[PDB]
Amino acid sequence: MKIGKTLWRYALLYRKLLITAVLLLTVAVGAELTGPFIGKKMIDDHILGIEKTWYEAAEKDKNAVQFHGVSYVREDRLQEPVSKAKEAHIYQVGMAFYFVDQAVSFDGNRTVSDGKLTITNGDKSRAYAAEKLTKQELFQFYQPEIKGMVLLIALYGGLLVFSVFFQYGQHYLLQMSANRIIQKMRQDVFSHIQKMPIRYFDNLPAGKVVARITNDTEAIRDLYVTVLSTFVTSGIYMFGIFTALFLLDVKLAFVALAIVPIIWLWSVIYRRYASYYNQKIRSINSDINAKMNESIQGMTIIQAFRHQKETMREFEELNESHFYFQNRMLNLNSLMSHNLVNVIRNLAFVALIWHFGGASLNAAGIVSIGVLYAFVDYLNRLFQPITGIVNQFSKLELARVSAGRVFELLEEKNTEEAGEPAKERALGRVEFRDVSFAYQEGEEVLKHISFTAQKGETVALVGHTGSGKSSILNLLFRFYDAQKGDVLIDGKSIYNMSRQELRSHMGIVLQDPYLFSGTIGSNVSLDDERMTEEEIKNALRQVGAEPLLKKLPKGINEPVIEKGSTLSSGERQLISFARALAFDPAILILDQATAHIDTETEAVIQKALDVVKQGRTTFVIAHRLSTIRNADQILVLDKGEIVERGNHEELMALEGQYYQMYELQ
Amino acid sequence: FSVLKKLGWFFKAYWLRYTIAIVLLLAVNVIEMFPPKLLGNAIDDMKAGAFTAEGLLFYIGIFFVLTAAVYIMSYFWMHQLFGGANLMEKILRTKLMGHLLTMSPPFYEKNRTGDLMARGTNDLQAVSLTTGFGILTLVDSTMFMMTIFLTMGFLISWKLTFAAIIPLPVMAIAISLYGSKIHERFTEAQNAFGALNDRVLESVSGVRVIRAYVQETNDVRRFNEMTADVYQKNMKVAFIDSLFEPTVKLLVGASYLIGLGYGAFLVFRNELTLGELVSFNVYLGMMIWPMFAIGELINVMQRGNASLDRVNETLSYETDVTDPKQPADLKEPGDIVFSHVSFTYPSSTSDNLQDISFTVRKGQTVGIAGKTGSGKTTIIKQLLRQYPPGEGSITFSGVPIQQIPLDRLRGWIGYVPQDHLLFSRTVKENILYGKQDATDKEVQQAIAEAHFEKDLHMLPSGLETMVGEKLSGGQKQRISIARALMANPEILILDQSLSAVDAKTEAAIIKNIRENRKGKTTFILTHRLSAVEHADLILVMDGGVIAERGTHQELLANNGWYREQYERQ
Ligand SMILES: CCOc1ccc(-c2nc3ccc(-c4nc5ccc(N6CCN(C)CC6)cc5[nH]4)cc3[nH]2)cc1
Ligand SMILES: Nc1ncnc2c1ncn2[C@@H]1O[C@H](COP(=O)(O)OP(=O)(O)OP(=O)(O)O)[C@@H](O)[C@H]1O
Ligand SMILES: Nc1ncnc2c1ncn2[C@@H]1O[C@H](COP(=O)(O)OP(=O)(O)OP(=O)(O)O)[C@@H](O)[C@H]1O
Ligand SMILES: [Mg+2]
Repeated sequence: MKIGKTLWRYALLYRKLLITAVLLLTVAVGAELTGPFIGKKMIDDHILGIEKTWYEAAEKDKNAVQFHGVSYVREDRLQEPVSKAKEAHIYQVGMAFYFVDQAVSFDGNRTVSDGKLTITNGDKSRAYAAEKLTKQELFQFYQPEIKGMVLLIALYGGLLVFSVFFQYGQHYLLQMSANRIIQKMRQDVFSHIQKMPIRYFDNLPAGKVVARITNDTEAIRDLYVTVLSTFVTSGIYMFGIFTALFLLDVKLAFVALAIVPIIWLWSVIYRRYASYYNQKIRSINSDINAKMNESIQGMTIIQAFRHQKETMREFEELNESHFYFQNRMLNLNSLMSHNLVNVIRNLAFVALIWHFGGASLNAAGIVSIGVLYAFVDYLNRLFQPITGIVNQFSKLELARVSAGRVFELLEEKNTEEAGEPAKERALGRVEFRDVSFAYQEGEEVLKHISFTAQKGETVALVGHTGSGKSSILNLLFRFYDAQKGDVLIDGKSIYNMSRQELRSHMGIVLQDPYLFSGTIGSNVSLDDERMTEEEIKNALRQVGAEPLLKKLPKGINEPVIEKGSTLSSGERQLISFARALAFDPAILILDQATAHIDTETEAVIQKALDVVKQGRTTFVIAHRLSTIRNADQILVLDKGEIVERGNHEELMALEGQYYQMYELQ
Repeated sequence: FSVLKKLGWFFKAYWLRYTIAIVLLLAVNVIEMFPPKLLGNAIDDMKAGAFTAEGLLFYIGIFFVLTAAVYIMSYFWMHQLFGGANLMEKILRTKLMGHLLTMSPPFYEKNRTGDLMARGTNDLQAVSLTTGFGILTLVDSTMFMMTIFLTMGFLISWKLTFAAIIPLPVMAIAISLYGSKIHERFTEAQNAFGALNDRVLESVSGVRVIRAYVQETNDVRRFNEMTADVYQKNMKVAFIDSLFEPTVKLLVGASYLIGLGYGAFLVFRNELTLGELVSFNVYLGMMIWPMFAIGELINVMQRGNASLDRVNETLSYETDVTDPKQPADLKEPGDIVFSHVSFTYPSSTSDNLQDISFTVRKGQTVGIAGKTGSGKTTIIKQLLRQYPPGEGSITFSGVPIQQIPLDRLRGWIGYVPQDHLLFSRTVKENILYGKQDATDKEVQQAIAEAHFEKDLHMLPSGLETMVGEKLSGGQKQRISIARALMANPEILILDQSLSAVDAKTEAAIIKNIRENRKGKTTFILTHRLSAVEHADLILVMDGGVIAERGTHQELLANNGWYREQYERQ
């Protein structure tokens, strides 16, 4: 079993939502990332457009700017009514702009002393007459571009709102996909739990199974949210960023691409150290909580035996270790995480400065400050998800193991295939043919158990603890297979019918009457909804005092939300009896074992058994050997064997085990 | 926020480290405001004519210097601040445990275990976060943002700053609004998941009844309905949980667009420069974080206030129910005499004990009988100083117990409670609990005295096994008996400690203990009147009073009181 394979299999379901989310994310990323491209075109074509050559043209020409009395038009807006007729430039020296009304070939270090602009470039070029542009004249060289400025600003906002809508759509659809995948997984897990044999439940605490069904599914949901909202989202965001970087400038694009190894190595190291530190911290915190719990519980003997100093010393040892590892984790997060992000950011700034300074030194007119701005913005966007990515990558392990557990549950093979309710009454005749039941293996809890229960009810299985009385109950309901012999109902083998068919013939009452949260009527009916308001069967059980205390148990009273704690101990048994009677089972099995019978209430239980045992084939595992004085066929179980197959009177005449267990009571 | 007012002691104890952290935070903020301005200056020098290799080298070198300085100072101020956080957490754990150890049963009657565990596992986290993370968010939301705003206003421009900073406050307010309404929905969804877990626990624990009525189909229907409800709640959360990234993206891209377009217009008017425009963009990028920090600060500080209030209420204002006073000069108790003592539990109004009086000589053996709930164990609970002394006088040799130190009194009493109390330690450790590791040979002698060694043999000798995670009521009772015995107490109290072993076993144990403890007082509480037949003093407790007082022979002579008529029921 591979966790990744199963996760991908469950994700392939709902692939429409995943595909739609991916597409919406792609479109939103495209818009967001083309934003800064708009900014780099704004800076270059419009603000820095002044650096391009200017050619004199008539005032008739549009996009023409008057300098003193002569109109010029830029090389980009230039047309071919006049070839050159002029060649002017607007150079920059310090914070001032200088108009040069002459053709200039080279470029480089610009100096203006006496209105003679000189470009050195290691050549001294020539001294060109230059005129300061002041501020009004200079702005008049930007008015032509003000309209393109406004146009490009507007495009930015439209794409911004577009990306907003698509970001919301993709995030919501990813969340929907995660939640629906997890819902399907939970449905599968519970459906499987309905097919697991009772051995699995018996050999595994209920809380652990519940955590597997519910908690681990939430862990897998968090894993899906991480994979989608962090790894897929960031992967697409960075792929788009690198596409934009390459479209802007390839040379720096390669350098920026050279950080992905920096992310991989950082992620590996941080995972290595943070997983260890978190494991130690979590284990120590679990130990601390366990110590606090086992100290608050049982504190009376701690104080009475003057152990306070020693327990405090142990708790402080755990606390000091926890402090040590938390400080180690803080040290790792200080040497990595945001600090390293800022270090890499400053390194990126230095790389940009180096590259563009080398470009400007050659004086090839390739400064391209717009590319610099776009690279700054993109790289700044690229350093946002680094910390989240590394944290999630380190944290993946817990959800991975949770998924492993859930899929180990799902991939269980030893499951029961059934689901056929019975179509005819049992007729009440259950027989055993030398059944030999062994729980684990070899060791036998029942040895050649053989008995027949006619339609007459009240068969008693009574004996000292460890005699295998409750094992019969397990065999009857096919909770565990006999492994030998046979069990028959009305001459039909119990191992030749569906478990659901067999359990439709019989009803069960146990020592701890289960009181499912809800209404008393729903608890008596097991929220079946397939029966009407016939809970007067409850009244038939002689519950005439409890149902008038408040409201009405027939789907109108809801006191069972407390697990039956508030209701008297005998009343819970009197609800379970009502449930057993409502379903009208042919064979009633009654596993009763309570040393603290809670006298003054158990009487009603006997009364209840007189109303439910009649017209059935009842098995009573009750102790106390006094409620079965009318049993049609008593049975005494010793060492997993029916040693004295007799009656209340016949056994008394023959003395023996039953006589002893009756005289000693 | 009053949390920092309620934690004045912590900062007073640790003020040098927090002062270093705050100073280094301010310095890091100041020297981190430089790199963007150096980038802008580099751009301006690039555009301007004069830009030689000296400038490039100087920029690279200064950038490296600032990077190293920010790295080191960040490492160290995070070290100081978050080390203070961890120290606060450790100090709170220590203080809470030390307070619990000195508390008495009444405090736990008032305070449940779940709440106490929650305070020691969550409130400590919240307070520690406030001490470290609250202070970081307070400096970055109040110093970092103001510094970046003033730097933009002065170095770059004021019109551009004010225009470009309009959407960030809106983003912060919207983020806090989303935080509130996502927290509400999240609570809703968590409650729905808790309901799911409860239903699953019901369906799995009661699988036998579900299966026995072929109800495993209706069960799946309900489970699927509840999973569907959980799905609806999660989708409701995701509604507002998907409004964050769109909002921040919109209101940060709007801030970038305003900066870029307005800066371009200012450049047209010569009121700015390209380098300053790039610096402004970088400053906005680094200023977006202070907005989140404001809400994070408000949230963390409010949570810390609540947590610290709860912790202080259940840590300080609680007053120990029992205390020493004016230590006496009594080394070994001569006689224990009760004189018309009356005591009622703190959580009840019925007396439960009415003017009980009797004597116990040094070496005298006392047996207590009576029906369940007839103040049987209260008589010794009043002797353990677990509850307020009520009224009367319990004088050891003539001096009330209040004068005796709690340490000495607890030393005299070797207490075996009816309830089983054992810890997740090997049996050796459970028995050694009494003598706190003064010797190891005495273990064999003590276990032989309890006659439990035979049941010690058939268990594996894996450091006397493990207890607290697994095994037998009788074995637990005998382990407790040995633990109380080995301490060599001068008053040994057993409370129904032999209600699980057979009649022969308990008879042998009581015979052996009576033989061994000849000059020591022994209290026996047990419903089996046959287990105190040899006790030179016996009494029967009904309600608050004693039905009769006398030796076993006197009770035999009096009316039949559950002596032997119930043997073999
Ligand atoms: C005990 C817990 O301790 C903690 C201490 C700190 C943080 C913490 N949370 C953070 C969240 C965001 C940032 C942050 N710093 C930034 C600097 C710049 C930028 N940008 C935006 C993207 N590009 C375009 C420009 C620059 C984003 C930034 N985001 C830092 C953060 N630090 C969390 C827990
Ligand atoms: N699921 C199980 N797997 C293995 N052994 C089991 C299982 N359930 C019970 N046993 C054991 O099988 C034997 C049969 O005991 P059973 O369950 O019938 O209880 P009992 O002997 O009737 O009396 P009591 O319920 O009072 O203990 C005992 O050793 C019991 O501990
Ligand atoms: N937590 C409690 N709160 C209030 N009253 C209590 C509490 N525990 C015990 N009591 C009171 O104590 C009475 C009986 O005293 P106690 O339980 O000490 O002895 P007992 O029950 O007679 O004998 P044993 O305790 O050995 O079973 C109960 O009926 C009840 O009134
Ligand atoms: Mg049994």
